Amino acid sequence: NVKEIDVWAWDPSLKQIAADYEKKTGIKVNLKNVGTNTKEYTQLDNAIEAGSGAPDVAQIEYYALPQYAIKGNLLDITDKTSGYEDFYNPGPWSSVQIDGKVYALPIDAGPMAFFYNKEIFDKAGVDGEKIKTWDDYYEAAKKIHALGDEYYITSDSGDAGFFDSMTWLAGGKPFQTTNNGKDVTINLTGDNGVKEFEKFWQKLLDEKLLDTKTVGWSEDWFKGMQDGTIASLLTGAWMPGNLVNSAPAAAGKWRVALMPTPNGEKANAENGGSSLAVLKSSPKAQAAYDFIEYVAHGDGVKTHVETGAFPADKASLEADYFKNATTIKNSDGKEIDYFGGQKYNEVLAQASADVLTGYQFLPFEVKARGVFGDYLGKSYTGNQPLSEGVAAWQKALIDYGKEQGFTMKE
Ligand SMILES: OC[C@H]1O[C@@H](OC[C@H]2O[C@@H](O)[C@H](O)[C@@H](O)[C@H]2O)[C@H](O)[C@@H](O)[C@H]1O
Repeated sequence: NVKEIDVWAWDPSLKQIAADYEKKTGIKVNLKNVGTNTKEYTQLDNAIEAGSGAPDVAQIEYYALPQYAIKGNLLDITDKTSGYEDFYNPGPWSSVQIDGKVYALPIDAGPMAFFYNKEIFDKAGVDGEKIKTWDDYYEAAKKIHALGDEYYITSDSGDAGFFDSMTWLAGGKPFQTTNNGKDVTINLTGDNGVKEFEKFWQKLLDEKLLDTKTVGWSEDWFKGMQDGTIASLLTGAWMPGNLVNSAPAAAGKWRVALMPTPNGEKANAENGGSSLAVLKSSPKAQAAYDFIEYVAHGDGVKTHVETGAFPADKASLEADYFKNATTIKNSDGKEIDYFGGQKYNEVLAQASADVLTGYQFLPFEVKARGVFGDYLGKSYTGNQPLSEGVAAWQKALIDYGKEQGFTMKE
């Protein structure tokens, strides 16, 4: 009797894929973007608490899945997924499993890449294809800002996910969980990758080379990408779909290169990457699962790549529509040549191959990333050393873990 489901998600391809699902099945998909990352999670937490108003399906990033799964908020879908290890790439598949059970299906992955506005870089005297090391990026940042006081190599108003990703990139692993999830060590204040990232970003902050006012996912963020005042992004491989749909005016001016690394070594991290989960509260579990399967495993997979997301599955990596992609279909189906003809998935596939293994999320990343700004904000809007904020963040996370029943060590 189910003729409609409710979905919360911000991935820009989901509107098209949901419309395609409606055409195929006759099931109405009531899709809402209720906020990006932590803004969505606040709303999901509120609906979970209230016992009412949750969607049947939500977009939940890999880093957030442990907290939701451990608390019993996601439906165990293990019995639907027999052959899925063979379908999905290993990182995404590992990330949807908590304590032996599958709680979501991967929909995209976020190996990082350096997206840059070639027009702005060239005008500033920077070769965006020659940014191999973090020092190269620092030197580029000075040249970009020399264009004028409003021009910055990128923006960072104080984002936890970026901090965590750059720690990973630099070889760090400040979070460890063992013993079926009961024993957690946090050593942000000692981890060498954290230290290396802090030293790098602290210099750019100190020299006022970053836009610390613009908040990610706001309109001014996309305006900056259009007008050149946010000249580049060190971010996940999902960015193309967002550039195409939300920064269309700069189409043709941007390019993709591999992430710069601390010393030019081959290394990468992931930033973001998402799954779709059925909420445990859903009275429409079968229809919710059927929708997720279409998006994440069936014909939605190809649509997702063609509309600018990076795949979570093995076959897409070998598919012609991935490897030989140049133009990206926007939300209206029009082919947009955002990267000026670049075979951008040649770079993104290499970016994925370069990701360092072994990194782990905390079992409470929704909490951890939600409070990052409480401890670190003054490092981005003020003079507080990053290292001081990180120490205060670690103490808060240890205390929270203990209060929630984890055995916490440093
Ligand atoms: O296409 C949208 C993608 O959105 C990503 O989520 C946003 C991203 O924001 C960053 O500022 C942050 O550092 C990072 O941790 C993420 O929260 C999703 O991760 C991605 O899968 C796409 O849906």
